[PDB]
Amino acid sequence: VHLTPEEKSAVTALWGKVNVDEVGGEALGRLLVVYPWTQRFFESFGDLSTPDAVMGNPKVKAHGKKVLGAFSDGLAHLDNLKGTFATLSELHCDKLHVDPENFRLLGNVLVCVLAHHFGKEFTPPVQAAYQKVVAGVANALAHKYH
Amino acid sequence: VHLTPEEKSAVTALWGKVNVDEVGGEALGRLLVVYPWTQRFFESFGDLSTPDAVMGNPKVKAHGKKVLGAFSDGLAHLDNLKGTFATLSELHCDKLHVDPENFRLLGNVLVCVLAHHFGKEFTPPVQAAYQKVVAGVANALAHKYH
Amino acid sequence: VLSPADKTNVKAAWGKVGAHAGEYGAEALERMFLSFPTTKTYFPHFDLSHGSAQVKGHGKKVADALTNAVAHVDDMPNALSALSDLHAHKLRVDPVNFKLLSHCLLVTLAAHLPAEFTPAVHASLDKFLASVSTVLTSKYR
Amino acid sequence: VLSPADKTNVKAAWGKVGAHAGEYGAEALERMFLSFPTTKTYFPHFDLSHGSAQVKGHGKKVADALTNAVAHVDDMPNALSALSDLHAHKLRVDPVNFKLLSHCLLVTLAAHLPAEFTPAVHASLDKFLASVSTVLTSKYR
Ligand code: HEM
Ligand code: HEM
Ligand code: HEM
Ligand code: HEM
Repeated sequence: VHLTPEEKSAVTALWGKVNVDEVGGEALGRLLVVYPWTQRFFESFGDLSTPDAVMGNPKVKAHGKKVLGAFSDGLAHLDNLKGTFATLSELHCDKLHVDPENFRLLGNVLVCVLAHHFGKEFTPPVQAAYQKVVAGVANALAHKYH
Repeated sequence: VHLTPEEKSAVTALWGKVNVDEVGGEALGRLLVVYPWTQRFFESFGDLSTPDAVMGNPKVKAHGKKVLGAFSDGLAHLDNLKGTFATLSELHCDKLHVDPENFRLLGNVLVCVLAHHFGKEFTPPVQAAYQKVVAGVANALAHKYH
Repeated sequence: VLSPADKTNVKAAWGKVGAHAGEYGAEALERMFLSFPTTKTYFPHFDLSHGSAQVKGHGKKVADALTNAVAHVDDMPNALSALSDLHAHKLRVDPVNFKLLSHCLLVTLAAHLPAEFTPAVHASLDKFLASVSTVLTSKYR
Repeated sequence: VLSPADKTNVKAAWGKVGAHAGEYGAEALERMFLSFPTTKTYFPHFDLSHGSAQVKGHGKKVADALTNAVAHVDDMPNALSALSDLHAHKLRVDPVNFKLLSHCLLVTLAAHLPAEFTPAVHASLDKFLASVSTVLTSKYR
């Protein structure tokens, strides 16, 4: 993290308009649809075979809410982006063995979902800051492959 | 890094048989040949157009020696793998703008070159430790994209 | 691969992108240059600035080549050939950059087309671009 | 793409790998399972242990499918089809794993064939495997 004072603000002033409950699951839904190998990990979940049945999965919307949760814990605790996630990193790496590049895919689709919802106010320099937050959050979860 | 006592030894007991002067350049040579976009960065160098003219480039063998050098600085200073490379990271990231995944390619071909030279004594668990060192060295150079 | 129906989501999503394709291809350069600064290496002769006529002029080119992939999609290899020799022989673009531009491009379809941009179409557009990049890197392989 | 002469380095390098192909395909599984443990997820029904008859039996399969790519190389799509539905529909292997197995496979050609394994052939073999993986992931795209 660095987040120049003028990046920090564009990021902070987006999130407060974010309907976490219904964005977290637009993202986790899009993840299983665009990158289907991720479905392997969610077979505890139900019917994931056609894109409608995912975006309308009460589970997929439930779990996603936990996920915008930990982006919230990151988006404003950026000082140790590493330390807020230690346990989750322990959960994703040496428990579920999710390869680190999925961590980038998820943050990337999150950005597509941030763009999809906010349209023109997701201006390029306001994107450029989110690619920094996301890349950081993704370097943090992956800290236990070392 | 972790390097369990029994990994640490297989790694340390390979390197001392390593002819640094002529391995560093087998690797940097193989890099420009198998992954040619890297050539963009070495146009200060000379003829790189056919694979023979690279493996016999006095420059390509010279520069590679600096590179097995910084693996040597890593292979036995593993405690801060981050700190031995700060300046080099500053050199590769925000000076030459080399994308971080080339850092993995280079360590990967280094392993192909370690295997090529030592044959059967490059047993799988003795490889498995080098993929840890290399991945670490590659996480370290890239520390300034954050 | 690029199924009968992915071929349909792309011919449609680009269908309503129409008139704007050139503004969009340039918005997505601006996004790539901003977010992933390691790509600026290749355009030292551009003003990588917001108003820049060069990036705005190049948006037209990237958008022209995307169109000539949307139409001829059942045969990308032949159509995109000279761009798959320019990027791969002449320029030597690191193929990881193609992933990034594909991503900014999607963040641009998203930010301008919310109703089209259904999850299935996000998949199709991604599958489309993943094929454009595969074509663009095929001298490499 | 897979030029007239890359097609020649692979038909030759595999040529002298002959009798051993099955031992080698199994050595490279062992290497992948060891070095990149995140791949063990897919073989919970294997003894991912060194002597394991399953990994040794599977080495034969991976090596059989590589051969049936070396021969028919001018047409990977058609030949590898049912493995490009097994891995991509049935199994859902993360395509980043294909890069890793390709790498262990090269560390195995290297460790057993030093004189063949000239820098040009390292390139060819890599280009070959990059096409096998591209075929193996093509339902995905
Ligand atoms: C920014 C990236 C990610 C964040 C912040 C995140 C966050 C979380 C959180 C908060 C949980 C639940 C924590 C708890 O139960 O208390 C979780 C669980 C899980 N995540 Fe992620 N995740 C991320 C990426 C991924 C990716 C890429 C995958 C790959 C498919 C994944 C797969 C899973 C699975 C399978 C679980 C199941 C939890 C369980 O054991 O019940 N996650 N994640
Ligand atoms: C393990 C990974 C790597 C290590 C340890 C390494 C090490 C080095 C060292 C020691 C130097 C010279 C330091 C000095 O001049 O005092 C250097 C220079 C350089 N490296 Fe790397 N390198 C690595 C990966 C890469 C990669 C992947 C590229 C991409 C092509 C690259 C491109 C360069 C270039 C172009 C220079 C020129 C130095 C100059 O400005 O004169 N390096 N590297
Ligand atoms: C969707 C993928 C892409 C498409 C369709 C595309 C298309 C094009 C086209 C049509 C041209 C000019 C054609 C001509 O003048 O004959 C071009 C030029 C160029 N492209 Fe791309 N491109 C893509 C991705 C990239 C990426 C990722 C880079 C990253 C460096 C890149 C770097 C360049 C450069 C440096 C030029 C030349 C600029 C100049 O010297 O005028 N392209 N591209
Ligand atoms: C060079 C690339 C690869 C080739 C040529 C290859 C080939 C094969 C073949 C021929 C089979 C069995 C065919 C049959 O029984 O009909 C198979 C099965 C399988 N492959 Fe691969 N494979 C490759 C890479 C991978 C990778 C990277 C993974 C990573 C998870 C993987 C996971 C599997 C699994 C899980 C099975 C089934 C094992 C079982 O249930 O018996 N393969 N592969």
